[PDB]
Amino acid sequence: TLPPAWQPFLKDHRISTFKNWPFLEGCACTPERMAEAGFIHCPTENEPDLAQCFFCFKELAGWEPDDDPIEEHKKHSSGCAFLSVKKQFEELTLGEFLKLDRERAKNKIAKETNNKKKEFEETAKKVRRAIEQLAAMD
Amino acid sequence: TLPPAWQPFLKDHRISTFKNWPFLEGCACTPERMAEAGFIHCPTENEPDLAQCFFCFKELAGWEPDDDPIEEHKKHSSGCAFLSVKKQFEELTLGEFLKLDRERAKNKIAKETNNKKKEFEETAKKVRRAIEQLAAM
Ligand SMILES: [Zn+2]
Ligand SMILES: [Zn+2]
Repeated sequence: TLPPAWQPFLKDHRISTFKNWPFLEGCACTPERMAEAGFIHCPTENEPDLAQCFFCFKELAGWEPDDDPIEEHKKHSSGCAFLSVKKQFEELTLGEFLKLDRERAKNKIAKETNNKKKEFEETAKKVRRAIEQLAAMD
Repeated sequence: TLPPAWQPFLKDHRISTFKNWPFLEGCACTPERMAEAGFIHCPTENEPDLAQCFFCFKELAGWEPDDDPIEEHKKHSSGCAFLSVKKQFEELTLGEFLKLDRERAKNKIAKETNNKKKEFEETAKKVRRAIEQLAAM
């Protein structure tokens, strides 16, 4: 078997992350198809259909039965390298594989960074408003 | 950033295991050379030059400066699959790699087994002698 950190590169693992996925036989966005497109299922109490690309970290919910996950991935995250990987996992060279895993580690940092920015800016607006209000109480 | 279990497949890791190795520049069995041939350094108080193939688990000590580790590996463990791997690590496919790692896992078991056999036979010798000594009476 393989290290936990790398399991998501495996289609079978990705599929196994969907336990109560609602869209099964009859639907375009099945687990096989969500997984082939790179998604993991990471449902919340608030969004029980939330999926994430394991590679670029894009999150999507609001899935409908006729939705094609490849098309949707390609719409919301056109830059994602995974969409270029033509080869099956075992046909990859370790060099190719390690190269992918560095891009994924960069994409993860970028996601954490872009989050911290947003939270920072929300905080900064509160503090600015609070000080503005006090200068005004005048 | 690779899993501890798999590091020994990397030449630079293998070299790093040689800290107190006596045969350095000028010698045929340097760390670069020991490492290229598959060896890790696993010295004991009793055998400070003990080296082991990471892949087939063969152990060798009694190293001399003109010794070529590939030639020694071939001589004592001719069956070892690692001696066939012509490609650099990164040029391997994951399939090829996973295939190698299963063979290594089998080799390890076989060695644990060949150890347990030897310990068993040593214990049996002791018991035999003990019964012999008493029966002399
Ligand atoms: Zn993606
Ligand atoms: Zn060997």
